[PDB]
Amino acid sequence: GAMNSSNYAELFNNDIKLFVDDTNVYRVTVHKTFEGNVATKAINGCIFTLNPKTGHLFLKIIHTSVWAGQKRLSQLAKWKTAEEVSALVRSLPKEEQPKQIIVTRKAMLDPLEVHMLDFPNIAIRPTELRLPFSAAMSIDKLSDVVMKATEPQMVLFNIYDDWLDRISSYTAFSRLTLLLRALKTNEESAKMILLSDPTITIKSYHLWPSFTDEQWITIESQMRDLILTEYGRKYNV
Amino acid sequence: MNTVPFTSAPIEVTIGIDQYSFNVKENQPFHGIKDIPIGHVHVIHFQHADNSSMRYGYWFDCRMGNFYIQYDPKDGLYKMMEERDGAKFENIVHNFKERQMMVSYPKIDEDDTWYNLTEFVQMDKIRKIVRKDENQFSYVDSSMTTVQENELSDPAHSLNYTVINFKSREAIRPGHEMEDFLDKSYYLNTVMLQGIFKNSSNYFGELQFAFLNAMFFGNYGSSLQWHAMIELICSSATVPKHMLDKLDEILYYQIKTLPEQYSDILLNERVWNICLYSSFQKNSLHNTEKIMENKYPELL
Ligand SMILES: CC(=O)N1CCc2ccccc2[C@@H]1CC(=O)O
Repeated sequence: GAMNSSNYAELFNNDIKLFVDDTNVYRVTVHKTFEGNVATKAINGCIFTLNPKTGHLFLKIIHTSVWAGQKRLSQLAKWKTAEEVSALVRSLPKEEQPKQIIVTRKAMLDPLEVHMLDFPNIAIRPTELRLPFSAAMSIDKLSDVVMKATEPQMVLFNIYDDWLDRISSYTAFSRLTLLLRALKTNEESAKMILLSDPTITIKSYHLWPSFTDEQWITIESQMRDLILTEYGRKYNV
Repeated sequence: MNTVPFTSAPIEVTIGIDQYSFNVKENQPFHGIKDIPIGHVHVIHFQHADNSSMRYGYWFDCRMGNFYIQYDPKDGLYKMMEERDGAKFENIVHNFKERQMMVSYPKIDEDDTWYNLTEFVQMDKIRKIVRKDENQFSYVDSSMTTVQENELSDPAHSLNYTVINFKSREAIRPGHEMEDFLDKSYYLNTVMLQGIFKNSSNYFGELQFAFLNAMFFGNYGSSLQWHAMIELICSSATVPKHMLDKLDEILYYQIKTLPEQYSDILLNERVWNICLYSSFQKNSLHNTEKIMENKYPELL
């Protein structure tokens, strides 16, 4: 069935599960041609596949060569996503394979089910959570590795850095979604909040700054304020 | 012309014979149906007046034997039986007529409808979908589930239609996932036509049998199978041309025969909008499209 806020804590139990977000797979810039027309140019994209309990992110970079000579690219992108996720699962040992894959967009259900026919015990499900994983490319180090790629490439990250040493998976996922929601809502101001103090650094091997416990509380408040401020601006409240 | 005598009619019932129907009152003097255009196939079906739950009936071919109906007061239904003593049967059917207590199969000479609906239906294939080898006729009712449905609980009482599942390994070649899901031609031509049904005649026969079980008994699994077999053809970009042109005729007569007030339950909006307006074969069903629009425009 579909995932929602009733069975929300289930996300952090011991059944391995993976979120799959396909919104950054096919990416284009829209520009004007010489005859005056408008043309698209693809840029590298990525599949965002995230185990929410451990933070592990399987970032499959989708290089623009995938699209060459192909038609109906927004349709193809869903099937290419499904092909790559299936391949990822197949590459894994059985005890590391996911029992469930949750797709953030319902259009991914049939492509993924078809590609996963060899795994009839892996449940493929939509979600009613509005998750902000489309803003993954607002994370500088993710955007940089995607744009620099010259061929298809899989990159592994822990999107929680070392947070699980100090907080629970539930709490880490809430912090992640708050940060990404803020980045999606006002990217430049969210980045200001995070990079405001040059004395707090991002480790070479991390994605986010090395905040103390109390600094994270402050940062989270500031991100909640940014989101609420933007809501009021948008709806005149 | 063959005859299906009835021993009696102890309970009030609506009796269908092929596309026709009539009513019999409780304990009315009624001794069956005469003047039946022998064909290759017939169906006789029942819906009891005092309980319209369970419609049920029997598919039969008059050329396979002499059949009659007798009410069973223990199981509470009209049962088909075969009379193996031919001299006895001839004695009855020449007399019951001679008493005039039978209804005449009312065939208009212009009406070709029953054969247009059952052209490809054959008893030998019916008896493989409905497994009961001790009888030459086959019982179907409103409640019987299909083998496919069972896979998602008595195998003796199942409808063994060919399983069609668009999201199955049988339907999708590894390495051709998108191709075969978006164009079901492989599954139609290699798997179903060449592999399982062997020819289009057997395919159309099961499609026609499923339609008729859905319409005459309100059998839900038969309706699913009918729609699945239509959608498989329509969703294939490559279909022999003889098959497409014949499909249009088959579906036209099915739509023409459907009760007008049964549309909310016998026609799947998604399948029909897809087949008539979106699918590879949208422009290949001209006559079916025309009857559907002018008879059921609300579904589309
Ligand atoms: C499915 C999933 O998230 N895996 C399994 C495969 C894998 C491979 C390399 C690094 C991390 C992982 C993680 C670790 C884990 O969650 O148990």
